[PDB]
Amino acid sequence: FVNQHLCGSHLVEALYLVCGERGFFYTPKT
Amino acid sequence: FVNQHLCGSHLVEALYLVCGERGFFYTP
Amino acid sequence: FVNQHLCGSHLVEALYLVCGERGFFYTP
Amino acid sequence: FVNQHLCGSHLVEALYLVCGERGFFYTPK
Amino acid sequence: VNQHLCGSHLVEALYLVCGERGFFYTPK
Amino acid sequence: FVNQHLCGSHLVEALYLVCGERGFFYTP
Amino acid sequence: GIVEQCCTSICSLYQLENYCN
Amino acid sequence: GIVEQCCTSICSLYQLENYCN
Amino acid sequence: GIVEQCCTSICSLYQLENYCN
Amino acid sequence: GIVEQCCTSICSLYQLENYCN
Amino acid sequence: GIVEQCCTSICSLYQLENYCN
Amino acid sequence: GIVEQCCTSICSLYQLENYCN
Ligand SMILES: [Cl-]
Ligand SMILES: [Cl-]
Ligand code: NA
Ligand code: NA
Ligand code: NA
Ligand code: NA
Ligand code: NA
Ligand code: NA
Ligand SMILES: [Zn+2]
Ligand SMILES: [Zn+2]
Repeated sequence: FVNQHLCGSHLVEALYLVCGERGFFYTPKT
Repeated sequence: FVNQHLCGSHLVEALYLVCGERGFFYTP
Repeated sequence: FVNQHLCGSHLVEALYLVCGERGFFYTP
Repeated sequence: FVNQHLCGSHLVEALYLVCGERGFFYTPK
Repeated sequence: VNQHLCGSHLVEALYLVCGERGFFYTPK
Repeated sequence: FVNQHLCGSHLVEALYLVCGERGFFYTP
Repeated sequence: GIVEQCCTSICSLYQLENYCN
Repeated sequence: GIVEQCCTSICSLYQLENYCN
Repeated sequence: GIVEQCCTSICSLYQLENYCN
Repeated sequence: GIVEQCCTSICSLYQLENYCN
Repeated sequence: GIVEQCCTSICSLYQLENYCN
Repeated sequence: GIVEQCCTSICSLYQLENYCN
């Protein structure tokens, strides 16, 4: 689903900013 | 290091696309 | 809703990455 | 540092906005 | 969520359009 | 300076996320 | 506001410019 | 998880933090 | 075109490369 | 201003929050 | 090209528009 | 790491894929 694909792009940017040096895991799997 | 901070933003975008359903870890 | 416009923004970013030195053409 | 590559990513976003229905070619080389 | 995703693209567009003028973003 | 220009684009995306319903003036 | 004005239908550059300081 | 939670409704930065490492 | 092909179902890297120069 | 502060060193979300309305 | 013209000094909308179809 | 590799010089799609989970 492209809507989820677009949402996920924004989620990973948000996680990048919020998590800082902690980092994060992401998968769009679902 | 602002340069790396900005680069990292683009890297995570690139990994998001390239990795697809595999996903990825990231840390700055 | 401006979904097509938003989709296009992400498509251009994807093409930029994927196409590299070849470049690309974007037509909505 | 990947500055030119990063610049180009923002350039194509800008072209996307300003060119509207006209579209555009992006040709780095 | 649709409006949230749209707003992200809106501020990017305002940044470019407005230049040194800067801008005011409020979802109000 | 284009480096500042690119930095600012990322700043306003981050402000968008952090400020939420408050919104923000961007006055570089 | 800008969301009501520019998220249902695309805003022109002139419309976007309304929000410049 | 994050997709079902944060793509169907807006997550706060606190909610997003839960997905950090 | 790319919008019809890629804005409902996700295009793979291979599909996207169809739109390169 | 924000450019002087945050383009020369990394600003956290807490530092950026100072610039909200 | 656009990179040489626009990656050290900021290009205006008018300058960018010259690269449109 | 990916920052050292891919922020100093540009990584190809293939090089980026090395960092997928
Ligand atoms: Cl950048
Ligand atoms: Cl979007
Ligand atoms: Na985008
Ligand atoms: Na929708
Ligand atoms: Na955008
Ligand atoms: Na105004
Ligand atoms: Na749709
Ligand atoms: Na200059
Ligand atoms: Zn988006
Ligand atoms: Zn950037």
